[PDB]
Amino acid sequence: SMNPPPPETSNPNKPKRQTNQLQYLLRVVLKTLWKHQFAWPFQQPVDAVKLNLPDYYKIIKTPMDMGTIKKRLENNYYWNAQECIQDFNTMFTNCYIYNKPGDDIVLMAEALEKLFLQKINELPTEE
Repeated sequence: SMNPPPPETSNPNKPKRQTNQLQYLLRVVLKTLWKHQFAWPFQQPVDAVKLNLPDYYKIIKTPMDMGTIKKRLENNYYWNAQECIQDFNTMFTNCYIYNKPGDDIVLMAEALEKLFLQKINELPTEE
């Protein structure tokens, strides 16, 4: 079965802001997770064809991944930090919902989520 259109990363109808929290989400949060040895399954939208997951998009209706988040941050898609934090949490939750609890990919998400939670705990105050 086919992949859906990816989540949007560009929309001139959507109002945008550049804020110090969003800057931190790129410079600290995304960068920390992206360079991790376990980042690779999360660096692009789930490719149900390549990965032979024909039911993935039957089950997962709000897909999200760090490639999309990276584009949203680099291309100033967000208004606030909570939108971006929600995207990360959607990505993790999708992984835990779709995959079996003993899968390596769940351990990988868990390790990335541990770092995410630490960095979000230190989210800078709004300027």
